[PDB]
Amino acid sequence: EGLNLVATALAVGLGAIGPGVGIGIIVSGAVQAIGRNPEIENRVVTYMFIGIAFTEALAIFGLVIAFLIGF
Amino acid sequence: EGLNLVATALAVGLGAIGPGVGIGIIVSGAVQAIGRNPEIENRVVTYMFIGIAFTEALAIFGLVIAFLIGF
Amino acid sequence: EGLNLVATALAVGLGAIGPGVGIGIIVSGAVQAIGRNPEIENRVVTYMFIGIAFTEALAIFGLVIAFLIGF
Amino acid sequence: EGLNLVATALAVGLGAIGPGVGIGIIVSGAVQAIGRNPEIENRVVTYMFIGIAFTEALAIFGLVIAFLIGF
Amino acid sequence: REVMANLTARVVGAARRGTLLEKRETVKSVALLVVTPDRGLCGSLVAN
Amino acid sequence: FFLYTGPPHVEVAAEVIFDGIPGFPITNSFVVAIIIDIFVIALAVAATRNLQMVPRGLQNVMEFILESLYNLFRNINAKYVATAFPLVATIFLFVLFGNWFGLLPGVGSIGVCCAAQGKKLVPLFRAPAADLNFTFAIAVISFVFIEYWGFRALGPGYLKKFFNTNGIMSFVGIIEFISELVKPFALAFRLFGNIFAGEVLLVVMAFLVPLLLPLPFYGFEVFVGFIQALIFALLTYAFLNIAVT
Amino acid sequence: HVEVAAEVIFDGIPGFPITNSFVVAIIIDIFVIALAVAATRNLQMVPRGLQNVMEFILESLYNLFRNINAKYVATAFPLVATIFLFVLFGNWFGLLPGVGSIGVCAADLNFTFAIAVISFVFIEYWGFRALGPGYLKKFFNTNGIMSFVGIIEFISELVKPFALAFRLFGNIFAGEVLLVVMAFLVPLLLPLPFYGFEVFVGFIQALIFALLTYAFLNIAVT
Repeated sequence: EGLNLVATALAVGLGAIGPGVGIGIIVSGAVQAIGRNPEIENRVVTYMFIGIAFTEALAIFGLVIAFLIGF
Repeated sequence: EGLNLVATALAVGLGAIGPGVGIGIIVSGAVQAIGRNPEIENRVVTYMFIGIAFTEALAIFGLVIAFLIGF
Repeated sequence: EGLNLVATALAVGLGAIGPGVGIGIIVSGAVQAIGRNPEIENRVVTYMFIGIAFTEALAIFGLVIAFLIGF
Repeated sequence: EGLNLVATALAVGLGAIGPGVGIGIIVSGAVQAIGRNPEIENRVVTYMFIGIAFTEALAIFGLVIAFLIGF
Repeated sequence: REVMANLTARVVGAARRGTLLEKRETVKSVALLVVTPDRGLCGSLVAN
Repeated sequence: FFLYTGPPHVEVAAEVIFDGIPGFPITNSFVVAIIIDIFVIALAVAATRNLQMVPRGLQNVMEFILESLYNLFRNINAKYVATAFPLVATIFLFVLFGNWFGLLPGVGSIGVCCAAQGKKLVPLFRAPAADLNFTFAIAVISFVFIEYWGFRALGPGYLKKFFNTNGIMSFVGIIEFISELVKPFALAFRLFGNIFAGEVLLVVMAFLVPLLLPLPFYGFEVFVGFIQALIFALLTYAFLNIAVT
Repeated sequence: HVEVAAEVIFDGIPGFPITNSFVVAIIIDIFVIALAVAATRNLQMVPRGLQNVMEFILESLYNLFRNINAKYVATAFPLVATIFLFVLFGNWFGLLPGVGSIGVCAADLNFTFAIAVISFVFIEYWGFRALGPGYLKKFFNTNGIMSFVGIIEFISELVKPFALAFRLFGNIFAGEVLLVVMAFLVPLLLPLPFYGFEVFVGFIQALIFALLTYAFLNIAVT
């Protein structure tokens, strides 16, 4: 029946809110960090994308698994 | 039947929910602190690596649980 | 109909959710403190590691209970 | 059927989440107070210890009832 | 002056007592401020 | 290390009954409560001793504990620091005694007749903290004492704290009175859940691998019991002060 | 008794004989034209009310857009002005203005989709016109390792106008449903100023749509 669709719904829904707000926390932290001191902006640039990449690596685990459920 | 499919979906989603906000706070604190002052960049980077390792540990635990339930 | 599958999935996910959100705030606070002053150094490292091990214990419970159902 | 197993999974996971997140804020406040007025090191040690002791008091309540469902 | 009194009372941690609050050990170099009249005829003040 | 054997089984219950019911209905909790009271009386008698200002001698420990409790109560408030001090000291070292004796050898197996039959082998320990009746009685007594103290200090204040808190429009009363009423039941349930949970843990967790699993569990349980006794003792004074305030 | 219904229609297909959305749009246009006629012919050097609407709406919006994006607010002034003086007026006409979908023998999905299509055409025309290849910038370029989601960002921008249309249709339709529910049970709005809350929500939604259009234009600028 539609339990596979329930599985896709859970996969896309759960595991997305976590990284979804984690990204926001990352960028907000970087933003006030550079606002207080813009001379460290290069290091902030290096740290931002790697943190975003890791949280998005969790999100893509959430997404590609749902695609596997879809087959 | 379909119970395993939704089980895998729940496992991946609820294993991704935590580490997401985890790494988010990790990077926000790290970028804020390194924005406070340089010369501790190596130490904050080491603590950053410890944090990402500890979060991705639980991430891969959930991922491999879902992977094993896949078979 | 495969209730043990969803049971194991739920156990793993809802056991692994906690430590990420914990460790995030945990090391964020310590790294902000050390950025303020590097004197505490190892003293704060020691304060941090045991606190993280405390949530690692709950992660162990989450994994082990699922393992019992899994075998 | 495995509905009791699902009950054990729900109990252990949803009782691990609370203490798991809580102790993070506990020791984060502790290390923050270390970074600001570490004169209270003894006091913060005692107070964080009792606070966690409450947290895994809740956790062990969850774990023991989860075992009872499994019993 | 009482602002300094209160601030010194609050700040007790040696690590956080940086800047002009570091009672550094193993004294090596010391600076001194001497203030003198611009012109003479001041009496014995400059001699003192 | 290995725990090859010893994991016979696990069994728990809400409470345990005792003998002596013919002359007067006695439960195992009453036996435990009597033992705790006797131990407290013996400690007080030994603590009193010659009482000629003798330093140390194991009486200075009790004196220091009482002084610390008095200092805590004084810091909490001073209107009834003297009169109510014995009331709080009654809970102090009595709830502590109830928390103690749970880690005694065979605390959960004391008075069992015997796994062969178990016909009438009711465990006659039934830790006084691990009994709903004792906690309910203690909480009712504390609530009655707080209400009486509030009525005596400010009889109009106790009523005006709710009825006349805000006469116009809504008022803090009713909700405040309901919260205070739940506070006695909450305190009773707190003691009911505590100690009982520790015993359930010491049974179930130690039932599997009873080697260094029950050790940290019992340490945490003892710390939790002491914390709960102190919390109840301080909360009685806090409720009394809130009523006075 | 609840009797609410969906007024979904096809803009591409010919107008229906009833044409509730078209009728509401015509009424709103007639009211706006009446106000413009009243403020234009009877216009003085320092008019009160007639010129007050202009000064406090058109000039205020122009100043806000210039503050947000100067020298681009001028270029897309017509788009933001068209977003303004409309939608909000249609909702005010549709806020139970003596009819309330009763006595019949923005909420339209097609209209919202067409408005978002106009917004996206504004993007494709003006945004990145100063660059030409701006739409390709930070999207699978040599630095695509850090800009892999850049094309995903463009898709979100493509989905941003669709969400704007959804927000135009949504809330506006909600207000209608809430008014219908209040009529079915607890009429005359509600204990709270339901009608006033709905009117304020519609005005805020129109202002937010205009600001979202201006912000999307600015984002396309850089």
